[PDB]
Amino acid sequence: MEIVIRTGSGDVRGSKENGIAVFRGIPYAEPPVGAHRFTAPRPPRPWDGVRDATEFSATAPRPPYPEAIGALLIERFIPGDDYLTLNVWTPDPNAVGLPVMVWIHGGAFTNGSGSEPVYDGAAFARDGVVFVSFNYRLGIIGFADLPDAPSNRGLLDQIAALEWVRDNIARFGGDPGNVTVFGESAGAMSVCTLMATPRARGLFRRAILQSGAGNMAVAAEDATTIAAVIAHRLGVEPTAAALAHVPVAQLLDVQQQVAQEIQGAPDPAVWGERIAGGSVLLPFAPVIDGELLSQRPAEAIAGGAGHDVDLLFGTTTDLYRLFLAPTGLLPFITSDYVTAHLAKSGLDADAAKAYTAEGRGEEPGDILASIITDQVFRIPALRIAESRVDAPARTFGYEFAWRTPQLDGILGACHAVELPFVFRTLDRAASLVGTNPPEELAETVHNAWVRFATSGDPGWPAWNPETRSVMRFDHPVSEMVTDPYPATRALWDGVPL
Ligand SMILES: O=C(OCCO)c1ccc(C(=O)OCCO)cc1
Repeated sequence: MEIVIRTGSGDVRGSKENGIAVFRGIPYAEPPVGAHRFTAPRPPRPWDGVRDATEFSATAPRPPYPEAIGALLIERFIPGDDYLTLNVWTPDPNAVGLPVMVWIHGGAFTNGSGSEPVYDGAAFARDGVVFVSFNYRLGIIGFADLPDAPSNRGLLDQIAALEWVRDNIARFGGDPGNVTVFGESAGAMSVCTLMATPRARGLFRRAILQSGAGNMAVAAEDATTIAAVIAHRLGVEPTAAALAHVPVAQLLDVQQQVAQEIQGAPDPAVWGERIAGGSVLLPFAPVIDGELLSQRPAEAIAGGAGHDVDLLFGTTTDLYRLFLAPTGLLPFITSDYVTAHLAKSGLDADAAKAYTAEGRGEEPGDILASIITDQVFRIPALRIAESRVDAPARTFGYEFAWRTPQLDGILGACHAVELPFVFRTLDRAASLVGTNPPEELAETVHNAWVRFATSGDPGWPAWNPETRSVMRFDHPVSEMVTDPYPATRALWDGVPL
């Protein structure tokens, strides 16, 4: 059972059970406590002897998901301060040059962890892939911009963990030259951010963007506003020097309140006109700080960032229904609301018709959901694929179309449902995908992910702007499709950002 591997910071003890060596809670950065909430991740103190790497470590401080989301997306909080840790699954640490997959969890930069059961790496290890997951700093601590703190610590954490992988994964049987980094949404947007970040150079050879693209950044001045509001509500200065002492429950509380206010209609008196106008999608997304992130990841990618990196990208067909549907309130959304929403992107009311004509929404709420799926995920994802037309690296796309049965099927192929199929952790995600999700689909998606990590090819035709081909994952039939939803797609050609 017990298996001991040398890391850069000293020896770790995992456990091999059934030809899988599992290491949990390998620290890649010192506990980011107090002032170190907001410092660059520090190499862990290089211990002598054997540190236990058998239990998942603490996870980053996060608020609960909203009641709606949270019933579907059941997080596993692990208390503690020492959460800048990573987990490795390998079939054999003595293996030569196994594909390494580094998982960057999503959760809108405020939630999630590497260690959520659904992100279990065993299924990747069983297929000859070294799997790495890890926690990175979230929310205020991870990403709120402060004048006296390096920006985007959660991003610096991701780099640190990817650098850990670079420096250590060979001792867990992995090829540091064959690292596929992958993430869901905020994790995928992170990947996009990393492609745009000098400090991530060469840290991954391939990327799987699962329902996340290069549009999730906060302008510096909006991050400054967010930090200021956070601070005013904490009765302290908008500085790391101040926030280093706020009890995390009060950080999270104010953080949570910022998240909801930005998710809703932000008061312009509180937030300024930009943020009230919607300049901020996610308020704790990486800040365009100028150094780590000189520009929005989409523009960097449009200019060739990550073009040397093989890309498997995709979205869930009904992604945003996760956020609009599970409270039973989709039917109350109105056409004029969709029209006003369309108008924010300079689209006329009748753009909604294209959604209806393409099976993407009978009622306004259905359309809004699809519109938002397009605006924040599918079109940004496609803009990345389009930017890579001349990239030396390969681009493959997918659409996760399997509709979850939960809540009478109201969710469709909503956000996150592809996670347990990717990880073959379907029995850990029944709150989201129900009790009897098709395991064949899990095998299919997972093997494609394994194939992509292994060779840069998921096993289906490459995505190009000619045919815009993607693997439409569903059950019983996952089959290639071409240029899915072209009319709604063509709606966004001139839409800013
Ligand atoms: O809709 C989103 O942002 C637009 C704001 O209006 C959104 C972004 C990221 C995530 C995420 O990281 O989900 C992964 C959960 O495992 C979820 C939702």
